[PDB]
Amino acid sequence: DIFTSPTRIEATLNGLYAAIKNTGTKSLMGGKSYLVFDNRGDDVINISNNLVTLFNTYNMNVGITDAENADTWTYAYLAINKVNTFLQSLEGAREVAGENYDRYVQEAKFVRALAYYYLNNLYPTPYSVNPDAKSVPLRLTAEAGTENNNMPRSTVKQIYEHILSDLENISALDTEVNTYTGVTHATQAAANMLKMRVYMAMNEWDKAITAGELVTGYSLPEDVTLIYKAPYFSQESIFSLPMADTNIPNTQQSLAEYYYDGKIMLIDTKSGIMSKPDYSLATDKRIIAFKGEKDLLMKFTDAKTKLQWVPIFRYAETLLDLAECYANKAGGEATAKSLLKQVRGRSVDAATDPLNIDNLSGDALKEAIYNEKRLEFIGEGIRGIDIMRRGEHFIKVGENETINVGPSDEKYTWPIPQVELLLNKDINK
Ligand SMILES: [Zn+2]
Ligand SMILES: [Zn+2]
Ligand SMILES: [Zn+2]
Ligand SMILES: [Zn+2]
Ligand SMILES: [Zn+2]
Ligand SMILES: [Zn+2]
Ligand SMILES: [Zn+2]
Ligand SMILES: [Zn+2]
Ligand SMILES: [Zn+2]
Repeated sequence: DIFTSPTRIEATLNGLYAAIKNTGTKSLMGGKSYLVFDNRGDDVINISNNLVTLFNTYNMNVGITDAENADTWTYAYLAINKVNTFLQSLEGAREVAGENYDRYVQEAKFVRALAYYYLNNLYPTPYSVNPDAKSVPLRLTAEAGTENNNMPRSTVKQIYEHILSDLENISALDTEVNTYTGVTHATQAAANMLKMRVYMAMNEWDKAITAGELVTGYSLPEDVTLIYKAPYFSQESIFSLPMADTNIPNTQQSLAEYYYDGKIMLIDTKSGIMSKPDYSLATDKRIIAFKGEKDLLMKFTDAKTKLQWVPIFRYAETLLDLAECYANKAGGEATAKSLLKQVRGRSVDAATDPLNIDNLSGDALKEAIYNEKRLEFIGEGIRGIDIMRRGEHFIKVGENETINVGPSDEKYTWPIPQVELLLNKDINK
Protein backbone atom coordinates (compact mmCIF):
# COMPACT_ATOMS: atom_id res chain seq x y z
CA ASP A 1 0.00 0.00 0.00
CA ILE A 2 2.92 2.38 0.67
CA PHE A 3 4.52 2.29 -2.78
CA THR A 4 7.84 0.74 -1.85
CA SER A 5 7.99 -1.52 -4.95
CA PRO A 6 6.65 -1.85 -8.47
CA THR A 7 4.50 -4.85 -7.52
CA ARG A 8 2.77 -2.68 -4.82
CA ILE A 9 2.12 0.09 -7.37
CA GLU A 10 0.71 -2.41 -9.80
CA ALA A 11 -1.48 -4.12 -7.17
CA THR A 12 -3.09 -0.74 -6.48
CA LEU A 13 -3.37 -0.04 -10.21
CA ASN A 14 -5.20 -3.34 -10.71
CA GLY A 15 -7.48 -2.27 -7.86
CA LEU A 16 -8.52 0.73 -10.04
CA TYR A 17 -9.70 -1.62 -12.75
CA ALA A 18 -11.47 -3.77 -10.10
CA ALA A 19 -13.11 -0.65 -8.65
CA ILE A 20 -14.90 0.21 -11.90
CA LYS A 21 -16.06 -3.43 -12.33
CA ASN A 22 -17.55 -4.65 -8.97
CA THR A 23 -16.88 -5.30 -5.34
CA GLY A 24 -17.74 -8.37 -3.30
CA THR A 25 -21.23 -6.97 -2.61
CA LYS A 26 -22.03 -4.27 -5.22
CA SER A 27 -21.41 -3.80 -8.91
CA LEU A 28 -20.63 -1.01 -11.32
CA MET A 29 -19.62 -1.50 -15.01
CA GLY A 30 -18.94 -5.22 -14.44
CA GLY A 31 -22.62 -5.66 -13.50
CA LYS A 32 -25.72 -3.58 -12.83
CA SER A 33 -24.39 -0.17 -14.05
CA TYR A 34 -23.56 -1.65 -17.44
CA LEU A 35 -26.98 -3.31 -17.54
CA VAL A 36 -28.40 0.16 -16.82
CA PHE A 37 -27.46 1.30 -20.34
CA ASP A 38 -29.34 -1.59 -21.97
CA ASN A 39 -32.32 -1.09 -19.68
CA ARG A 40 -32.44 2.60 -20.64
CA GLY A 41 -32.62 1.52 -24.25
CA ASP A 42 -35.32 0.11 -26.46
CA ASP A 43 -33.85 -3.18 -27.76
CA VAL A 44 -34.32 -5.32 -24.65
CA ILE A 45 -37.23 -5.34 -22.19
CA ASN A 46 -37.22 -5.75 -18.44
CA ILE A 47 -40.20 -7.89 -17.37
CA SER A 48 -39.10 -8.48 -13.76
CA ASN A 49 -41.52 -6.03 -12.11
CA ASN A 50 -38.84 -5.78 -9.43
CA LEU A 51 -36.98 -2.61 -8.39
CA VAL A 52 -34.08 -4.80 -7.14
CA THR A 53 -33.47 -5.91 -10.75
CA LEU A 54 -33.50 -2.52 -12.59
CA PHE A 55 -37.24 -2.27 -13.35
CA ASN A 56 -37.29 1.45 -12.54
CA THR A 57 -34.36 2.04 -14.90
CA TYR A 58 -36.19 0.31 -17.75
CA ASN A 59 -39.38 2.25 -17.03
CA MET A 60 -37.51 5.57 -16.95
CA ASN A 61 -38.64 6.08 -13.39
CA VAL A 62 -35.43 6.32 -11.33
CA GLY A 63 -35.66 8.54 -8.23
CA ILE A 64 -33.29 9.79 -5.54
CA THR A 65 -33.42 6.58 -3.46
CA ASP A 66 -33.29 3.82 -6.13
CA ALA A 67 -30.52 1.28 -5.43
CA GLU A 68 -29.04 1.56 -8.93
CA ASN A 69 -28.75 5.36 -8.55
CA ALA A 70 -27.11 5.24 -5.09
CA ASP A 71 -24.82 2.40 -6.14
CA THR A 72 -23.73 3.88 -9.46
CA TRP A 73 -22.96 7.16 -7.69
CA THR A 74 -21.23 5.71 -4.65
CA TYR A 75 -19.06 3.21 -6.57
CA ALA A 76 -18.14 5.55 -9.44
CA TYR A 77 -16.94 8.16 -6.91
CA LEU A 78 -15.14 5.48 -4.89
CA ALA A 79 -13.32 4.45 -8.07
CA ILE A 80 -12.57 8.15 -8.82
CA ASN A 81 -11.16 8.77 -5.34
CA LYS A 82 -9.01 5.63 -5.64
CA VAL A 83 -7.53 7.05 -8.85
CA ASN A 84 -6.99 10.51 -7.25
CA THR A 85 -5.20 8.81 -4.31
CA PHE A 86 -3.20 6.49 -6.54
CA LEU A 87 -1.95 9.46 -8.60
CA GLN A 88 -0.90 11.37 -5.50
CA SER A 89 0.89 8.35 -3.99
CA LEU A 90 2.60 7.60 -7.32
CA GLU A 91 4.01 11.13 -7.40
CA GLY A 92 6.03 10.19 -4.30
CA ALA A 93 7.23 6.92 -5.85
CA ARG A 94 8.79 8.12 -9.11
CA GLU A 95 12.00 6.08 -8.75
CA VAL A 96 10.26 2.93 -7.65
CA ALA A 97 8.06 3.21 -10.77
CA GLY A 98 11.16 3.71 -13.00
CA GLU A 99 10.49 3.69 -16.78
CA ASN A 100 6.85 2.66 -16.23
CA TYR A 101 5.82 5.81 -14.35
CA ASP A 102 3.99 7.40 -17.34
CA ARG A 103 2.10 4.28 -18.26
CA TYR A 104 0.81 3.92 -14.69
CA VAL A 105 -0.35 7.56 -14.65
CA GLN A 106 -2.00 7.37 -18.04
CA GLU A 107 -3.77 4.09 -17.18
CA ALA A 108 -5.10 5.50 -13.92
CA LYS A 109 -6.33 8.65 -15.73
CA PHE A 110 -8.16 6.44 -18.26
CA VAL A 111 -10.06 4.72 -15.39
CA ARG A 112 -11.06 8.14 -13.94
CA ALA A 113 -12.06 9.31 -17.42
CA LEU A 114 -14.25 6.26 -17.97
CA ALA A 115 -15.98 6.67 -14.60
CA TYR A 116 -16.83 10.32 -15.34
CA TYR A 117 -17.96 9.38 -18.85
CA TYR A 118 -20.62 6.99 -17.54
CA LEU A 119 -21.82 9.55 -14.93
CA ASN A 120 -22.08 12.11 -17.77
CA ASN A 121 -24.52 9.78 -19.57
CA LEU A 122 -26.97 9.49 -16.62
CA TYR A 123 -27.26 12.78 -14.69
CA PRO A 124 -27.19 15.72 -17.12
CA THR A 125 -29.23 16.68 -20.10
CA PRO A 126 -27.04 15.68 -23.07
CA TYR A 127 -24.56 18.13 -24.53
CA SER A 128 -26.32 17.95 -27.91
CA VAL A 129 -29.37 19.53 -26.23
CA ASN A 130 -27.72 21.80 -23.67
CA PRO A 131 -23.93 21.98 -23.11
CA ASP A 132 -24.44 24.06 -19.96
CA ALA A 133 -26.69 21.43 -18.32
CA LYS A 134 -25.52 20.57 -14.79
CA SER A 135 -23.93 17.16 -14.45
CA VAL A 136 -21.90 16.03 -11.41
CA PRO A 137 -19.22 17.31 -8.95
CA LEU A 138 -15.80 17.18 -10.55
CA ARG A 139 -13.83 15.61 -7.66
CA LEU A 140 -10.13 15.43 -8.52
CA THR A 141 -8.27 15.60 -5.17
CA ALA A 142 -7.18 12.65 -3.00
CA GLU A 143 -9.67 12.80 -0.10
CA ALA A 144 -9.47 10.82 3.10
CA GLY A 145 -11.97 13.10 4.95
CA THR A 146 -15.51 14.53 4.76
CA GLU A 147 -13.86 18.02 4.85
CA ASN A 148 -14.64 18.59 1.08
CA ASN A 149 -18.09 17.10 0.44
CA ASN A 150 -19.55 20.51 -0.48
CA MET A 151 -19.08 21.08 -4.23
CA PRO A 152 -21.26 22.35 -7.06
CA ARG A 153 -22.04 20.30 -10.12
CA SER A 154 -19.93 20.93 -13.23
CA THR A 155 -21.67 21.14 -16.61
CA VAL A 156 -21.97 18.24 -19.13
CA LYS A 157 -19.47 20.20 -21.30
CA GLN A 158 -17.04 20.66 -18.37
CA ILE A 159 -17.11 16.96 -17.55
CA TYR A 160 -16.37 16.06 -21.16
CA GLU A 161 -13.58 18.64 -21.25
CA HIS A 162 -11.94 17.13 -18.18
CA ILE A 163 -12.27 13.61 -19.68
CA LEU A 164 -10.38 14.93 -22.70
CA SER A 165 -7.65 16.20 -20.35
CA ASP A 166 -7.33 12.75 -18.74
CA LEU A 167 -6.95 11.30 -22.26
CA GLU A 168 -4.62 13.97 -23.64
CA ASN A 169 -1.33 12.18 -23.12
CA ILE A 170 -1.49 8.53 -24.12
CA SER A 171 1.91 7.83 -25.63
CA ALA A 172 3.11 5.69 -22.70
CA LEU A 173 0.06 3.43 -22.89
CA ASP A 174 0.50 -0.14 -24.19
CA THR A 175 -0.54 -1.21 -27.71
CA GLU A 176 -0.90 -5.02 -27.55
CA VAL A 177 -3.70 -6.75 -29.51
CA ASN A 178 -5.11 -10.17 -28.49
CA THR A 179 -3.31 -10.59 -25.12
CA TYR A 180 -4.87 -10.64 -21.61
CA THR A 181 -2.92 -7.51 -20.65
CA GLY A 182 -3.76 -5.71 -23.89
CA VAL A 183 -7.51 -6.27 -23.40
CA THR A 184 -7.76 -5.80 -19.62
CA HIS A 185 -5.46 -2.73 -19.20
CA ALA A 186 -6.07 0.51 -21.05
CA THR A 187 -4.20 0.69 -24.35
CA GLN A 188 -3.78 3.65 -26.65
CA ALA A 189 -6.67 2.09 -28.66
CA ALA A 190 -8.91 2.06 -25.57
CA ALA A 191 -8.11 5.70 -24.75
CA ASN A 192 -8.82 6.67 -28.38
CA MET A 193 -12.14 4.79 -28.35
CA LEU A 194 -13.22 6.79 -25.27
CA LYS A 195 -11.97 10.01 -26.90
CA MET A 196 -13.99 9.15 -29.99
CA ARG A 197 -17.13 8.56 -27.93
CA VAL A 198 -16.67 11.86 -26.16
CA TYR A 199 -16.14 13.82 -29.36
CA MET A 200 -19.22 12.21 -30.95
CA ALA A 201 -21.32 13.30 -27.94
CA MET A 202 -20.11 16.86 -28.75
CA ASN A 203 -20.83 16.60 -32.50
CA GLU A 204 -17.08 16.95 -33.12
CA TRP A 205 -17.12 14.52 -36.03
CA ASP A 206 -13.65 15.40 -37.37
CA LYS A 207 -11.92 15.14 -33.98
CA ALA A 208 -13.79 11.85 -33.37
CA ILE A 209 -12.50 10.48 -36.70
CA THR A 210 -8.93 11.43 -35.91
CA ALA A 211 -9.14 9.54 -32.58
CA GLY A 212 -10.89 6.47 -33.97
CA GLU A 213 -8.60 6.15 -37.01
CA LEU A 214 -5.71 5.68 -34.56
CA VAL A 215 -7.25 2.29 -33.51
CA THR A 216 -5.15 -0.12 -35.58
CA GLY A 217 -4.21 -3.81 -35.53
CA TYR A 218 -7.67 -5.26 -34.71
CA SER A 219 -10.00 -7.24 -36.95
CA LEU A 220 -13.48 -8.70 -37.21
CA PRO A 221 -13.34 -12.47 -36.80
CA GLU A 222 -15.97 -14.39 -38.82
CA ASP A 223 -17.32 -16.08 -35.66
CA VAL A 224 -19.43 -13.59 -33.63
CA THR A 225 -19.51 -15.89 -30.52
CA LEU A 226 -15.77 -15.80 -29.65
CA ILE A 227 -15.82 -13.03 -27.09
CA TYR A 228 -18.49 -14.68 -24.87
CA LYS A 229 -16.52 -17.93 -24.34
CA ALA A 230 -13.04 -18.89 -23.15
CA PRO A 231 -10.62 -17.06 -23.25
CA TYR A 232 -13.25 -14.27 -23.43
CA PHE A 233 -11.39 -12.07 -25.93
CA SER A 234 -10.41 -12.19 -29.57
CA GLN A 235 -8.55 -10.08 -32.14
CA GLU A 236 -11.67 -7.82 -32.06
CA SER A 237 -11.36 -7.02 -28.35
CA ILE A 238 -10.01 -3.60 -27.44
CA PHE A 239 -10.96 -3.22 -23.78
CA SER A 240 -12.95 -5.46 -21.39
CA LEU A 241 -13.48 -6.05 -17.69
CA PRO A 242 -12.26 -9.58 -16.88
CA MET A 243 -13.73 -11.88 -14.24
CA ALA A 244 -12.17 -14.52 -12.02
CA ASP A 245 -13.79 -17.04 -9.68
CA THR A 246 -12.71 -15.00 -6.68
CA ASN A 247 -14.11 -11.61 -7.85
CA ILE A 248 -17.37 -12.36 -9.71
CA PRO A 249 -20.43 -10.24 -8.86
CA ASN A 250 -22.72 -11.27 -6.00
CA THR A 251 -26.40 -12.41 -6.26
CA GLN A 252 -28.26 -10.92 -9.18
CA GLN A 253 -25.47 -8.52 -10.11
CA SER A 254 -23.91 -10.25 -13.11
CA LEU A 255 -24.83 -9.85 -16.75
CA ALA A 256 -25.63 -13.55 -17.12
CA GLU A 257 -28.02 -13.46 -14.20
CA TYR A 258 -30.10 -10.82 -16.03
CA TYR A 259 -30.44 -12.76 -19.32
CA TYR A 260 -30.09 -16.50 -18.71
CA ASP A 261 -33.55 -17.55 -17.52
CA GLY A 262 -36.08 -15.19 -19.13
CA LYS A 263 -37.27 -13.82 -15.77
CA ILE A 264 -35.61 -10.41 -16.07
CA MET A 265 -34.38 -9.23 -19.49
CA LEU A 266 -35.76 -10.40 -22.84
CA ILE A 267 -35.13 -9.23 -26.38
CA ASP A 268 -37.77 -6.62 -27.40
CA THR A 269 -39.09 -8.51 -30.39
CA LYS A 270 -42.35 -6.46 -30.59
CA SER A 271 -40.75 -3.05 -31.21
CA GLY A 272 -36.93 -3.11 -30.81
CA ILE A 273 -34.15 -3.73 -33.33
CA MET A 274 -34.92 -7.43 -33.69
CA SER A 275 -38.53 -6.61 -34.62
CA LYS A 276 -37.27 -5.05 -37.83
CA PRO A 277 -37.00 -7.44 -40.81
CA ASP A 278 -33.51 -6.30 -42.01
CA TYR A 279 -32.15 -6.76 -38.49
CA SER A 280 -33.74 -10.14 -37.79
CA LEU A 281 -32.73 -12.15 -40.84
CA ALA A 282 -32.77 -15.89 -40.15
CA THR A 283 -29.29 -16.31 -41.71
CA ASP A 284 -27.70 -13.31 -39.87
CA LYS A 285 -24.93 -14.75 -37.61
CA ARG A 286 -26.06 -12.59 -34.70
CA ILE A 287 -29.66 -13.82 -35.01
CA ILE A 288 -28.48 -17.47 -35.26
CA ALA A 289 -26.16 -17.04 -32.24
CA PHE A 290 -28.12 -14.72 -29.98
CA LYS A 291 -31.87 -14.66 -30.74
CA GLY A 292 -32.97 -17.37 -28.33
CA GLU A 293 -36.14 -19.41 -27.93
CA LYS A 294 -38.69 -17.42 -25.88
CA ASP A 295 -36.82 -14.19 -26.72
CA LEU A 296 -33.86 -14.81 -24.38
CA LEU A 297 -30.72 -12.92 -25.46
CA MET A 298 -27.98 -15.64 -25.63
CA LYS A 299 -24.84 -13.50 -25.29
CA PHE A 300 -24.37 -13.76 -21.52
CA THR A 301 -25.93 -16.94 -20.21
CA ASP A 302 -23.33 -18.51 -17.91
CA ALA A 303 -24.97 -17.59 -14.61
CA LYS A 304 -23.37 -20.56 -12.86
CA THR A 305 -19.76 -19.27 -13.08
CA LYS A 306 -20.37 -15.64 -14.05
CA LEU A 307 -16.94 -15.76 -15.74
CA GLN A 308 -17.90 -14.02 -19.00
CA TRP A 309 -15.96 -10.79 -19.52
CA VAL A 310 -17.82 -7.50 -19.93
CA PRO A 311 -16.85 -6.02 -23.33
CA ILE A 312 -16.45 -2.21 -23.18
CA PHE A 313 -14.83 -1.52 -26.58
CA ARG A 314 -14.47 -3.84 -29.55
CA TYR A 315 -13.51 -3.19 -33.14
CA ALA A 316 -16.99 -3.48 -34.69
CA GLU A 317 -17.76 -0.41 -32.55
CA THR A 318 -14.71 1.44 -33.94
CA LEU A 319 -16.09 0.87 -37.45
CA LEU A 320 -19.73 1.74 -36.81
CA ASP A 321 -18.77 4.83 -34.74
CA LEU A 322 -16.50 5.94 -37.65
CA ALA A 323 -19.38 5.22 -40.06
CA GLU A 324 -21.62 7.57 -38.00
CA CYS A 325 -18.92 10.28 -37.96
CA TYR A 326 -18.37 10.11 -41.72
CA ALA A 327 -22.15 10.13 -42.41
CA ASN A 328 -22.23 13.50 -40.53
CA LYS A 329 -19.37 14.91 -42.66
CA ALA A 330 -19.72 16.65 -46.07
CA GLY A 331 -18.29 14.21 -48.66
CA GLY A 332 -18.12 11.37 -46.15
CA GLU A 333 -20.91 9.08 -47.41
CA ALA A 334 -18.78 6.74 -49.55
CA THR A 335 -16.52 6.10 -46.56
CA ALA A 336 -19.48 5.64 -44.17
CA LYS A 337 -20.92 3.05 -46.55
CA SER A 338 -17.64 1.11 -46.79
CA LEU A 339 -17.33 1.08 -42.97
CA LEU A 340 -21.00 -0.08 -42.55
CA LYS A 341 -20.42 -2.83 -45.11
CA GLN A 342 -17.45 -4.23 -43.17
CA VAL A 343 -19.49 -4.73 -40.03
CA ARG A 344 -22.75 -5.89 -41.61
CA GLY A 345 -20.93 -8.17 -44.09
CA ARG A 346 -19.26 -9.99 -41.21
CA SER A 347 -22.71 -11.26 -40.13
CA VAL A 348 -25.02 -10.93 -43.22
CA ASP A 349 -24.22 -12.30 -46.70
CA ALA A 350 -24.18 -9.35 -49.13
CA ALA A 351 -25.31 -11.34 -52.17
CA THR A 352 -28.71 -12.06 -50.54
CA ASP A 353 -29.09 -8.92 -48.29
CA PRO A 354 -32.36 -6.95 -48.68
CA LEU A 355 -30.48 -3.72 -47.78
CA ASN A 356 -28.58 -2.20 -50.68
CA ILE A 357 -25.89 -0.24 -48.80
CA ASP A 358 -24.42 1.19 -51.97
CA ASN A 359 -27.70 3.01 -52.66
CA LEU A 360 -28.08 4.57 -49.19
CA SER A 361 -27.65 8.30 -48.60
CA GLY A 362 -28.63 11.00 -46.10
CA ASP A 363 -31.20 9.90 -43.54
CA ALA A 364 -31.51 6.35 -44.85
CA LEU A 365 -27.76 5.92 -44.48
CA LYS A 366 -27.71 7.28 -40.94
CA GLU A 367 -30.63 5.08 -39.97
CA ALA A 368 -28.88 1.99 -41.40
CA ILE A 369 -25.83 2.83 -39.27
CA TYR A 370 -27.96 3.37 -36.13
CA ASN A 371 -29.81 0.09 -36.70
CA GLU A 372 -26.61 -1.89 -37.33
CA LYS A 373 -25.19 -0.51 -34.07
CA ARG A 374 -28.43 -1.54 -32.26
CA LEU A 375 -28.11 -5.15 -33.48
CA GLU A 376 -24.35 -5.45 -33.16
CA PHE A 377 -24.39 -4.05 -29.56
CA ILE A 378 -27.61 -5.45 -28.17
CA GLY A 379 -26.86 -6.22 -24.52
CA GLU A 380 -23.46 -4.47 -24.55
CA GLY A 381 -23.88 -1.32 -22.44
CA ILE A 382 -24.34 1.10 -25.34
CA ARG A 383 -27.89 1.60 -26.52
CA GLY A 384 -29.12 4.05 -23.86
CA ILE A 385 -25.96 6.12 -24.40
CA ASP A 386 -26.48 6.40 -28.18
CA ILE A 387 -30.12 7.50 -27.69
CA MET A 388 -29.22 10.05 -25.07
CA ARG A 389 -26.14 11.61 -26.75
CA ARG A 390 -28.20 12.17 -29.86
CA GLY A 391 -30.97 13.88 -27.82
CA GLU A 392 -33.51 11.32 -29.04
CA HIS A 393 -36.67 10.29 -27.24
CA PHE A 394 -36.60 6.99 -25.39
CA ILE A 395 -39.57 5.28 -27.06
CA LYS A 396 -40.63 1.83 -25.95
CA VAL A 397 -43.92 0.65 -27.50
CA GLY A 398 -45.29 -2.21 -25.42
CA GLU A 399 -48.48 -4.20 -25.65
CA ASN A 400 -50.33 -2.20 -22.92
CA GLU A 401 -48.24 0.94 -22.41
CA THR A 402 -45.71 3.07 -24.30
CA ILE A 403 -42.74 4.73 -22.66
CA ASN A 404 -41.96 8.03 -24.39
CA VAL A 405 -39.48 10.25 -22.57
CA GLY A 406 -37.69 13.19 -24.17
CA PRO A 407 -35.09 15.73 -23.18
CA SER A 408 -37.64 18.23 -21.77
CA ASP A 409 -38.92 15.54 -19.35
CA GLU A 410 -37.54 15.24 -15.82
CA LYS A 411 -37.20 11.45 -16.16
CA TYR A 412 -34.95 11.75 -19.23
CA THR A 413 -32.10 11.87 -16.71
CA TRP A 414 -31.40 10.39 -13.31
CA PRO A 415 -31.63 12.85 -10.42
CA ILE A 416 -28.68 13.44 -8.09
CA PRO A 417 -29.15 10.68 -5.46
CA GLN A 418 -30.05 11.08 -1.80
CA VAL A 419 -26.61 9.70 -0.75
CA GLU A 420 -25.04 12.83 -2.27
CA LEU A 421 -27.79 15.26 -1.21
CA LEU A 422 -27.24 14.36 2.47
CA LEU A 423 -23.51 15.23 2.34
CA ASN A 424 -23.18 17.97 -0.33
CA LYS A 425 -24.79 21.30 0.68
CA ASP A 426 -23.57 23.01 -2.51
CA ILE A 427 -25.07 20.41 -4.87
CA ASN A 428 -27.54 22.97 -6.25
CA LYS A 429 -25.15 26.00 -6.28
ZN1 LIG B 1 17.20 8.53 -5.65
ZN1 LIG C 1 7.44 10.88 -17.16
ZN1 LIG D 1 -9.47 18.73 -15.67
ZN1 LIG E 1 3.03 -4.24 -24.31
ZN1 LIG F 1 -0.87 -1.87 -17.83
ZN1 LIG G 1 -35.72 -2.33 -45.44
ZN1 LIG H 1 -16.40 -12.04 -44.39
ZN1 LIG I 1 -49.23 6.68 -23.14
ZN1 LIG J 1 -39.30 15.69 -28.45
